[PDB]
Amino acid sequence: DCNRALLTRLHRQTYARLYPVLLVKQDGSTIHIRYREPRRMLTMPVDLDSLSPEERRARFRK
Amino acid sequence: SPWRLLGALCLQRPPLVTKPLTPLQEEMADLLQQIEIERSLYSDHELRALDEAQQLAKKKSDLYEEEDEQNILLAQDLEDMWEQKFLHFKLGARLTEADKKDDRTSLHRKLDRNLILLVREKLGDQDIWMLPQSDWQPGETLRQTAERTLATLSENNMEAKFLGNAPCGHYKFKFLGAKVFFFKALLLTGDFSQAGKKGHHVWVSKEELGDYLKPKYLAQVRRFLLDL
Amino acid sequence: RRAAPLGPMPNEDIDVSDLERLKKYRSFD
Amino acid sequence: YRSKPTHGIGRYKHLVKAQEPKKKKGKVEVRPINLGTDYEYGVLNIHLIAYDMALAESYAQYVHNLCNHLAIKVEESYAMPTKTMEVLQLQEQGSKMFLDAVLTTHERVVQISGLSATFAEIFLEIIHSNLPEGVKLSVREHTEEDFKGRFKARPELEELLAKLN
Amino acid sequence: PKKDQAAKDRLKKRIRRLEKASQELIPIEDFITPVKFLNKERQRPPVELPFEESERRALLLKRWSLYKQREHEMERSAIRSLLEAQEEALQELRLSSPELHAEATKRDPSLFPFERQGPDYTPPISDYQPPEGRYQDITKV
Repeated sequence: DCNRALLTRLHRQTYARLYPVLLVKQDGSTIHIRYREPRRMLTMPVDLDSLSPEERRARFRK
Repeated sequence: SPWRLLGALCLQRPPLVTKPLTPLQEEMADLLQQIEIERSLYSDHELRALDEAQQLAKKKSDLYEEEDEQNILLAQDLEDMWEQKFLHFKLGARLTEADKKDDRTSLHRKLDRNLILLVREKLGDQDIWMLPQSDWQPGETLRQTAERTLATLSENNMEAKFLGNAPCGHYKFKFLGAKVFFFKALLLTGDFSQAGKKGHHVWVSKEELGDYLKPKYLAQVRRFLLDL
Repeated sequence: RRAAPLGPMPNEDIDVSDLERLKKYRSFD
Repeated sequence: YRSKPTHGIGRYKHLVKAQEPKKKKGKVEVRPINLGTDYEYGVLNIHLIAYDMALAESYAQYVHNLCNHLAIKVEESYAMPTKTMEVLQLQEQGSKMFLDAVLTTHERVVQISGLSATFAEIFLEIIHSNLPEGVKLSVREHTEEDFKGRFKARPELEELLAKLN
Repeated sequence: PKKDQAAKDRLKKRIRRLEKASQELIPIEDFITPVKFLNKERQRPPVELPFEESERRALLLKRWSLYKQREHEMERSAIRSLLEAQEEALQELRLSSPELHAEATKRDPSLFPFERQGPDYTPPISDYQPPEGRYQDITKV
């Protein structure tokens, strides 16, 4: 039943062309987003979730 | 007339992946995409691509530097690099059950549908594939009893979100009578420890649920269970 | 001076209280 | 005529109670009527947050139509201001940050008036079963913070309060 | 001190004057068309939908209308079954014990901050590591 309100378009008159880009968050899961600049994939980064000690540990690991 | 009272819990796991589309829905989605593209005015990428395509054709007869850095940075090489990155990146496997086909007890069994938990118990006089029930003294609430049951019997750290305080289903059987009140709960995050235990706990969908549950009392759970 | 109506009134059936829960017609037709 | 039996046949102002000729004043005063058994609590905000404007509008329309079908008094159906986040990704070899893209998340809020426990459970079940992909669902009580979220800040008022303190 | 008290009084008067003003909402950028879209309209060519495509679109629209009607009907049947099960359970509770019925007919305080997210297109990948990147807001005030 998750596909109930999925098949819709922009009901406005003036709008730019949108493309079904694939956005992947910091979890390993992907979603479809209507977005301009038709890049095939977008990635959500993160540099603020953890504190200073974990940030320094990640910097050392990188 | 003596009366026995029991609660019971129906735990639903949210579907992780979206269900596949019916071919009619695919045709409708294609039509919607086509009409949206038709009614759209223009995108910046397409406008720049057509402008560069016309500018190259004009420059092939009039050799003059109109744009130096931005020649292939719009589509062309940039689009090819986008496609290359998309192909190089690999997504997760949505079919985590077809490869296994063995474990019906895994929490990661089905991702498109919702699953419920069934526990096997063999009593002295009954051998019942029973939904997780409870027992409570009249000084306790049904919802608190369900919370205690999910905290104790499940033997794991699990976060269950209760929808409403009101009961979801009621079923009676008289030998002296007894009543069982089924409450629906939603799984948020469960860390099931000791997955190799002898306690037969199975995550099961609607069809296999109808296949498993024999008695008439548990055969009417689908009356209030969402078919999806 | 008031006199009793000689039969049922036209709009005496619908309840005055709780108009929001009573359905309306939004069409002049 | 007053003495005629047909008096008050044209009485119509009791059939309609919409006689508020005020500019824009809102009530915002429905306290949760919690009487133990008929737990008819106050107005509830259903927030749908999504990056896809079309999907957010579609699900807002679906939930509004469902509320209308289920005889639910829908107080409002509005949109909160969009939030445009900018992605700054660290370039290869480090010590750099380049613009990747912009994501405009949109929030559609449906304000419903009254509901009961059992019907609320059923409605939440239906909503979470029919939830689309990549849409965040929130169900909250209508508070002053939620009411002021749509409104803009008051820099002059804040400065005056700071001067007072 | 007289000057200070007068200044405080005038500050209070300014507070009253600013509170007597309006509380207009923030304009929404979705509902207003940016000026950048006025130049791309004249360059859009027509599509010239053909007869066969028009006919297949009409057929698809009719099929979609029928499918939507049937889906609404089955969803309404399902919610009717759920509601009848709920009311049967509530009536059984009322027949059995009134105290539990009264305790269950109220709403828990834990449902006030109800948060929920929908499904995704791809299941999460274990041990996935986003490389790096910082977030910022460019929203206009």
